[PDB]
Parts: sequence; C-alpha cells; structure tokens
Amino acid sequence: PIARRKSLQRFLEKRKE
Amino acid sequence: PQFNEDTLQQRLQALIESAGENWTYAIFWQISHDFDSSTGDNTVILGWGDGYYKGENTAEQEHRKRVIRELNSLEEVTDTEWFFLVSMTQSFVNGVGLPGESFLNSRVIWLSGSGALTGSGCERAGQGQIYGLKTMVCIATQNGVVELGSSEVISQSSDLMHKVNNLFNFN
Repeated sequence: PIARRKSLQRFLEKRKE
Repeated sequence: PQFNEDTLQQRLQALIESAGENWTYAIFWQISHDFDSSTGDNTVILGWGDGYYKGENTAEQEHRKRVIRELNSLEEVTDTEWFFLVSMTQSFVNGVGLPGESFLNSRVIWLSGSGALTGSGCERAGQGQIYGLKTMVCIATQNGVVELGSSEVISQSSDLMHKVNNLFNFN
C-alpha cells in the first residue's frame, strides 16, 4: 500500500530523531 | 490555489507546525472508490492518504517495539505514536465513523474533551480517547477529510480553521 508505505517510511525515519 | 497529492505531506506539516495550539498529529483521509459486484454501487471509501506525527505495561511495550522493528524491515512506543500508527490501516465507508460522517455531510466535527469523545458514539473517537487523545477533529475537504488530534483539550480557533482553509481544497 504505497500511501501507507511512504507515511510509514517518513514516520519511522523521523522517529529515529 | 488548487492543491495536488505532491504537496500533501508539506501541507500537513505546515498545518501543525504553524499551529498556535499543541496538536499531536494530522491525518489526511483520501477518498477512493470500492465497486461492489453484489449491488453495482461505487461506494466512496475514505482511506489513509498521508499523516504527520508531531508528538510531544512491559508486555504491551514489547509487542509495540516488536511491531516497529518488523515495520522498519518491510525506545518506548507511546500511546499516541501507536494510535497514529494503527490508524494507517483504517478506512471508512462514506457516512460511517468520524471521517465518513465528516465527508458525507461536508462537516466540521470538533470533539473537545474526553467526554465529547466518549459521548460521541463514534468508534474512532473512542479509540483516540483510549490512547490519551482529548481533542479530535475532522474537517471535510473537496478530496477527503483532514483529521487533527491532541492529548490536550483544544477549543476551535478561527486561526486554525484559517490555516486549514489555506492548505487543502474546498468547493
């Protein structure tokens, strides 16, 4: 699910900070 | 002055970074269509469009941490992080649930305070409140439904409605 994929990606990456 | 999908994340971020109030996240619920062979109807469905999470027992924490790592593949995980996360797989038939009711009647549904969320008879409002939200907002746009949540009690401000109006599409 691409829309979920991108959000998930952005969420986890920002989570790292 | 006619926004498209390519700026959607930017506009969601602008919405709660420029906000005067302490919003925990914003979600955009995008419309899609689900054709049903059984009736022939092309029912509007609100599904995850994009989202922006701002933020602020051990078994549960193990499970959540485990889920995070699995998702990375394909330290505490807070209630509101989890709610944001879990929200990504939800969807709504037009007219049903907080986003679907918002979209069907082109409504602003502003739920401020725990009792407003638990008294709404709305399932997603109830879930939000369980994960510590105290305000939930849905605002219908031309392309779907903008949702805001916060762990604080936030009154509807004209500043916020103003920003919303400058960052999404309206008929």
